[PDB]
Amino acid sequence: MQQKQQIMAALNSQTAVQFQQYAAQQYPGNYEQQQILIRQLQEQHYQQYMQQLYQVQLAQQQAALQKQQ
Amino acid sequence: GAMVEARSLAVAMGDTVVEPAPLKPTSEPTSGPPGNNGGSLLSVITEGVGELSVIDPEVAQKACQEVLEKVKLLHGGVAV
Repeated sequence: MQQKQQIMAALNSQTAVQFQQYAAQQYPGNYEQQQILIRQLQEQHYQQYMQQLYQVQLAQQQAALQKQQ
Repeated sequence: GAMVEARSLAVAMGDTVVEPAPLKPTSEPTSGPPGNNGGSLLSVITEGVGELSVIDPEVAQKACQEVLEKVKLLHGGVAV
């Protein structure tokens, strides 16, 4: 389905400047080192995002059920 | 590969009939059934998948916040 790819694009969109500012703070001037750190941030962001999101849609699902299930 | 080929074959009486609308011959070669796969079953990626915000931006805010603060310590706890 490749459904992860659209998520990455969307996550990267709202964190583009954030990851860039931090990468500049750690590796100023070194565009290559900046990109490498941004790549690490992008996947870690997705991992945390997906694990967190799953619990949120689950919380909504449990609230819709209220069946001790 | 977008290849295109055209061929022609004519089988008729030698009376060189021309002008009336030809109809009926429909014989083409076959090697078994034509399958059920369609033809030109290709598509071009336009990558228009994920318009506007196909995500929860608040969940993403918390997620990126934690990643950015935690990775700073992986880099070294000598700067807090």
